[PDB]
Amino acid sequence: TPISDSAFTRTFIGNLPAYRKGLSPILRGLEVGMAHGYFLIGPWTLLGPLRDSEYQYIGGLIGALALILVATAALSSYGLVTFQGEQGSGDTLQTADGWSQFAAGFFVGGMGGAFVAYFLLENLSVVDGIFRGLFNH
Amino acid sequence: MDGSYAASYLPWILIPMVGWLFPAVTMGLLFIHIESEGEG
Amino acid sequence: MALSDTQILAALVVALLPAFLAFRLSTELYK
Amino acid sequence: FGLYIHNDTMRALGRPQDMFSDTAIQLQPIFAQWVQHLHTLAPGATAPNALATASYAFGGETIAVAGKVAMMPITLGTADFMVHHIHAFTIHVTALILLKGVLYARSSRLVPDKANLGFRFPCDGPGRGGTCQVSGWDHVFLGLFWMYNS
Amino acid sequence: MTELSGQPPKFGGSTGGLLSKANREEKYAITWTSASEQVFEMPTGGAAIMNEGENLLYLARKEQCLALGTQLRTKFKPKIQDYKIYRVYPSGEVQYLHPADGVFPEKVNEGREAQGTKTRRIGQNPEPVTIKFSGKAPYEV
Amino acid sequence: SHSVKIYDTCIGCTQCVRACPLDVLEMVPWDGCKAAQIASSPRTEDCVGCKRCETACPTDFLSIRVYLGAETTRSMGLAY
Amino acid sequence: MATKFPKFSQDLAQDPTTRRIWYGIATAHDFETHDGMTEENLYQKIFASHFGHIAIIFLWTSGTLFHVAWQGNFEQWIKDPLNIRPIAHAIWDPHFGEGAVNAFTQAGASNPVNIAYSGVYHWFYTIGMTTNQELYSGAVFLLVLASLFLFAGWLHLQPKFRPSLAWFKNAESRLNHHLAGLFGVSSLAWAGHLVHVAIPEARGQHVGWDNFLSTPPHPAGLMPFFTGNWGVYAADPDTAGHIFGTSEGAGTAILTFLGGFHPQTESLWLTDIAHHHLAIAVIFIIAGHMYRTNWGIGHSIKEILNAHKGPLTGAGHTNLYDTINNSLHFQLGLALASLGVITSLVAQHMYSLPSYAFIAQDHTTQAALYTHHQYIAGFLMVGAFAHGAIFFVRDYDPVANKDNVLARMLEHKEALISHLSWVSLFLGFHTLGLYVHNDVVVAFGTPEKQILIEPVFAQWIQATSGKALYGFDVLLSNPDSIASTTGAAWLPGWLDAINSGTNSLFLTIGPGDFLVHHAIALGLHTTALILIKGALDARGSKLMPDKKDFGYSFPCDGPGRGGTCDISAWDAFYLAMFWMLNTLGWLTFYWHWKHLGVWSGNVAQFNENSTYLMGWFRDYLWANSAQLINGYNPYGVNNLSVWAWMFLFGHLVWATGFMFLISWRGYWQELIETIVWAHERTPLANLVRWKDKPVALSIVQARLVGLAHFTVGYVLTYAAFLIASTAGKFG
Ligand code: CLA
Ligand SMILES: CCCCCCCCCCCCCCCC(=O)OC[C@H](COP(=O)(O)OC[C@@H](O)CO)OC(=O)CCCCCCCCCCCCCCC
Ligand SMILES: CC1=C(/C=C/C(C)=C\C=C\C(C)=C/C=C/C=C(C)/C=C/C=C(C)/C=C/C2=C(C)C(=O)CCC2(C)C)C(C)(C)CCC1
Ligand SMILES: CC1=C(/C=C/C(C)=C/C=CC(/C)=C/C=C/C=C(C)/C=C/C=C(C)/C=C/C2=C(C)CCCC2(C)C)C(C)(C)CCC1
Ligand SMILES: CC1=C(C/C=C(\C)CCC[C@H](C)CCC[C@H](C)CCCC(C)C)C(=O)c2ccccc2C1=O
Ligand code: SF4
Ligand code: SF4
Ligand SMILES: [Ca+2]
Ligand SMILES: [Ca+2]
Repeated sequence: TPISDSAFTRTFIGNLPAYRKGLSPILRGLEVGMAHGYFLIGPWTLLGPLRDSEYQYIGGLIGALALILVATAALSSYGLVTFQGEQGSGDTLQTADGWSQFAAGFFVGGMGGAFVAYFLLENLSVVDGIFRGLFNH
Repeated sequence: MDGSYAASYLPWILIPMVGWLFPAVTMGLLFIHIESEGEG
Repeated sequence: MALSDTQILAALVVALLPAFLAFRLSTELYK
Repeated sequence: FGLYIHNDTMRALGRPQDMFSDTAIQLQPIFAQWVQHLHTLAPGATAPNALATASYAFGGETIAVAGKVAMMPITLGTADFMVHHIHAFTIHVTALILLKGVLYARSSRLVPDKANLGFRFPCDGPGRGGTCQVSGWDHVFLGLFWMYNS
Repeated sequence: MTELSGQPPKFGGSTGGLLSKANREEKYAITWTSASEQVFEMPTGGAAIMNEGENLLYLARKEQCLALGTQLRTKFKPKIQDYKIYRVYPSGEVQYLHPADGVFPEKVNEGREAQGTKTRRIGQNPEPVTIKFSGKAPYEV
Repeated sequence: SHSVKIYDTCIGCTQCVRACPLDVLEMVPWDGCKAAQIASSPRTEDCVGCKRCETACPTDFLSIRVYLGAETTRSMGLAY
Repeated sequence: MATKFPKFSQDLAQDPTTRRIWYGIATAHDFETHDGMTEENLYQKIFASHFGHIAIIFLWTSGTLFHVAWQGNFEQWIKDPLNIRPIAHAIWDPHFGEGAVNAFTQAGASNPVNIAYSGVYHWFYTIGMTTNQELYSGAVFLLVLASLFLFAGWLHLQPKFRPSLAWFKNAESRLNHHLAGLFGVSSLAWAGHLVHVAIPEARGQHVGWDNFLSTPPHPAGLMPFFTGNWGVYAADPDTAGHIFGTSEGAGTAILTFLGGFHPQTESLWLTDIAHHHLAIAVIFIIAGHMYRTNWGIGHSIKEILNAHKGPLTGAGHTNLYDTINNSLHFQLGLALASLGVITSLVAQHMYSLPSYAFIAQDHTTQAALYTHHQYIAGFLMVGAFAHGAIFFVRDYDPVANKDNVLARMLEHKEALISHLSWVSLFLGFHTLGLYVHNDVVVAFGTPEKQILIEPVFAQWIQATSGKALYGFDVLLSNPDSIASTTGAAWLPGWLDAINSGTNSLFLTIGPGDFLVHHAIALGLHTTALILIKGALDARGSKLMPDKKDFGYSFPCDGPGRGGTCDISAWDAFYLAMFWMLNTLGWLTFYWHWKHLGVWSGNVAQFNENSTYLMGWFRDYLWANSAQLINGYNPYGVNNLSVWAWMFLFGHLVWATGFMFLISWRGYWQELIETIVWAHERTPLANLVRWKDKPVALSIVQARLVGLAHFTVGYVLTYAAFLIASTAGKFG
């Protein structure tokens, strides 16, 4: 079927770590993390518990830093139970500590990306214009 | 006012703790016992 | 009168004992 | 359905500004209201010969006989959007059941010789972990409940 | 056993076949000769066309192979009784399964051992109070 | 794996083997019935426990018994 | 393939699927089925489990004390126990908003708090504990006792301290120690505590661990105990004008027997309770000297059993000693039965003869405790039957118990089950017919045709104890019976307590009580029928004469022979659970509605509507739900909001059980295989391989999970109704 295998899909299915050509277990989940906390901020941008307060761009950050932590355990703690130790012979995702480092994208990755995404939203740059009420001139 | 009882800084830690302690360890224990596996 | 503040802290230190003894009995029952 | 659970828990916690209502996080149905307005403006645009709308539920006047009303515009809001999605969900599950009843009456990874067993049969033994209610007859038996629930 | 000769049946592929575990853990294959080119139903779904002469098809588990075998001899006038079911290992180890001793397990045959045969009635099984605390069941003794 | 036994009440009619869908049961020559044969279960490793044998038994109560046991990948009928 | 879960059963470990987890949990405490488990290690592991469990119970009690002494308004409630609502524990939920915050700041507390409905304030103020420091000291003592028992278990698991198998199989000594010490000495020491602390505390006299060695509980010491005359302890009893906690209207008596109710607290008298414990302590100590030990004199149970034979029972009770002594399931089934009967008795006694001060006036606590104990006993009885089935499956020896009274039960089991079915039909038919007849007759505007049967046989028994509202003039209702002229000290109190139209002591009954009692009789007969056919036909039948070879709990036998679904002795327990829950629903509806009538002074409502079912469906379910469903509204949120949420929650869980109970496995196995294919073909997901091969829940697990969800949604929903509807009209 075209959706399963086509011209663009044949490469894109084979372009993210566990299918990507020659990607190290350090970057084992770059996208798998760069795409997490960035879209987890969406539902917390205009809908959260703290959507109508002064920290509209804070609850989402902390909730993402917690949910990524949950999805990291649900990744590594299982990885160890599907494969023992050392590495494998085919793919570096299916590897033991390789899967323990599959979190290296959740970790560091999201903790910095979801951080900067709202570090740009809480602020608004210092540039404005203010009237004058002195008369002393 | 939340804590009309003595030592109001305990119930806080106690509720989160049980929150991220007992079922976390419980779900992890079954996992760990699934880990031994057996490749033959 | 009501209950003191340090006695609530004395409660956790004493509760350390049943937790520890129950841990011992639990590990002894696993065999 | 999770929307209803969330609304019940919010109204139970005493948090009105966190609900999916017409006075909070609104879930307004834009498409249905738009087609209502389309059917309302029919006699003067896409139906010059038509004098009145097809139904007054889409929008228009309020016809009443004796002391009771006959039909009036049915304003659609959050409480209508949620129940429409509930209906869609229940119908989807019923279709899933009654469809797996036909796409697997012949065989399956569980039972490869199911076609021999016929249409109406209880199972194929407690083996394979449990082969209870695999026939198309059992699937219709299950789909009856979901049609009722929808 | 030595070689699995056979032509793959005419089939446009389906999602009911073997999977990743079925290739890595174990899969099953069945070899048979067809007197002509006809259509047969797939135990995984759909209808396929078996090639004339020796055929070969790989399936997930054994029951699928035996379900196809019980179909081959019953539906077609040139009945296929030479279908041979093999279990394939991840190391290429292929062993014979069905038929066992070249003859169908239905009719009797010389050269078979009595497995699971008991010399009693079911109403003659021992009482569970006599074997408790022992790793044996009333039927295992 | 499941346990399959065959008792001396068996008349050797091959019905339980004609109903078995995994080639678990066979027939060996015996000396108890007119047919001089008794059911056999050499390949218990392929027995899923669908009770198709017991359903196809003619004697007063079963002559072949299936006792479910430690389920494995093959006994669970796993195709995935 | 085997891994290490579980480590006690290789069969469950070798399972390579997800089932390996589930059966690894549901067989945790089934020690008899472990790998190579011997008969001695079994009993020893069970002994250590008993030690740990005693410790667990004491830790729970310690927490109950701690939260009352810490967050509860115990001292305030002592001041005004009839107007100040007790406090259970404080709330620490970071999810509250404004309505719940304004509501739960109740019961005098300055924070959102939960009211107490377990009736422990009344118990603690009736004991004599009047300050939080006494409760705190008791909590510390229990925290030490639990560690004592934990270390006892840990030390007895050691080989040097490991008790022998012959020690566990000692019946003639365990009884003589449990009766004379665990029952006799315990009751005697509790009576001593009641006399030395409770009675002085009731008279303003504080007696604690700092003065009890010097202050006597009576103006005359232990010498008047040695004096053959004992009337000096009857002395001047506490007058009818006595006031609790003060020396007003208080005398010097400690051991009385005047009976009746304390007119103020509407409860029992403390001196009477202490005297009762003293008498029964003497009785239990005497019982503790029956079976022989290391001094020759005494009984041997094995001889007494094997000596009671019969011309119509053959072997009588022969070899029953060696039978029961070796079957732990027999012992557990007897213990659960007796404990459930006495738990139902505790329930059926505390509501009409309350022993705690001012506990009769609080209606929610009293409505909760009774139903609590009744559900407890309703589980205990089903357990007593489920373990008897296991005795028949695993421990019944047909050669040891040959021709005795036990084997004859199996010889005529068809007749037993047949007559149980007959009596259940004879009940159900007519009870349902009369209820439907009353409904049909009331719906047609003709309420003058209801078949209202007068409960004569029970009202007459009430008359045999002093109830004069019916006027049978029999025994205690008749002033000329020789039972009244006995000079009994308890008669004047009992006669006054029984006939006052204010208490729950022998409530006036009518036709509605008669009909609900026959519905209760149906609920008992049918549940017992199911639990008895499951135990008798647990070894075999004509569908499966070899059921003994398949064990207790097994899925089935297959679709052959017509069908074998729900054929094990475990499935009969699974079926009878529903009947126990239905009977405990009927009983609790009865109790709650009649007590609403008694509390509101409107006994007429119950006595005139409980004869037709629409009265229950409307004047009880629909009528008393108004506040319940109004815990949280689009207008506000009150203190019932948590109960209004729990009601729907219980409904949700109860309805969730229906999925597991109606749809069966194969559908779900196919639906799971589809998802397995979906994952193993999804890019960026097949690389997420699973060690545990996911499988659908087994049939046994299916029925178990469905019954568990049913039971949770049955208990929680009715509790959220019973507490909410009670804490509104009277709380
Ligand atoms: C098997 C049927 C059955 C059962 C299980 C019960 C059970 C009960 N009845 Mg009851 N009763 C029955 C039949 C039954 N009754 C019949 C047929 C009548 C006459 C209509 C009554 C009249 C009756 C009265 C007046 C009272 C009870 C009461 C009670 C409760 C207290 C127990 C008791 O009174 O002693 C046991 C009851 C009996 C021994 C009745 C005899 C039942 C026999 C063994 C069955 C055969 C009956 C047969 C048709 C009689 C032939 C009649 C003849 C004229 C032809 C109890 C739960 C009391 C109550 O209401 O509790 C609050 C009460 O006051 N019953
Ligand atoms: C249940 C509510 C009220 C309903 C009506 C009561 C009937 C209940 C249904 C039971 C039918 C009895 C069938 C008898 C079956 C029968 O005929 O057995 C025959 C039996 C003859 O026994 P033997 O003379 O051989 O006795 C020798 C003994 O040593 C036994 O080995 O006669 C009796 O047992 C009579 C007593 C009945 C015992 C059974 C029930 C007893 C009721 C409870 C008694 C409590 C006494 C005080 C104990 C604390
Ligand atoms: C030398 C000796 C004598 C003098 C004895 C003296 C001077 C004192 C003796 C005291 C004795 C012998 C026993 C005292 C026992 C006290 C007990 C056993 C308390 C048990 C409490 C329990 C079990 C738990 C209570 C609970 C608590 C903590 C709560 O707060 C909630 C309620 C409940 C759960 C009930 C004499 C000459 C007289 C006789 C010969 C021996
Ligand atoms: C399964 C089984 C079993 C069984 C169990 C059970 C089921 C038990 C129970 C039981 C019960 C559940 C019982 C009950 C009962 C009843 C009774 C026991 C009664 C009575 C009576 C009396 C004696 C009374 C008297 C009197 C009166 C009338 C009133 C007033 C007072 C007086 C006292 C006078 C076992 C384990 C063994 C074994 C195996 C099998
Ligand atoms: C849904 C369903 C399934 C499928 C159910 C599955 C696959 C279980 C999925 C549930 C997951 C595991 C989440 C459950 C969450 C629980 C609350 C966790 C409890 C576990 C404890 C350790 C806490 C069956 O297998 C089945 C079998 C027979 C009759 C009816 C049914 C049935 O209705
Ligand atoms: S059907 Fe039963 S009795 Fe007949 S041959 Fe087969 S095993 Fe023997
Ligand atoms: S139980 Fe079923 S699979 Fe097993 S031998 Fe019998 S018929 Fe074959
Ligand atoms: Ca908000
Ligand atoms: Ca005191």
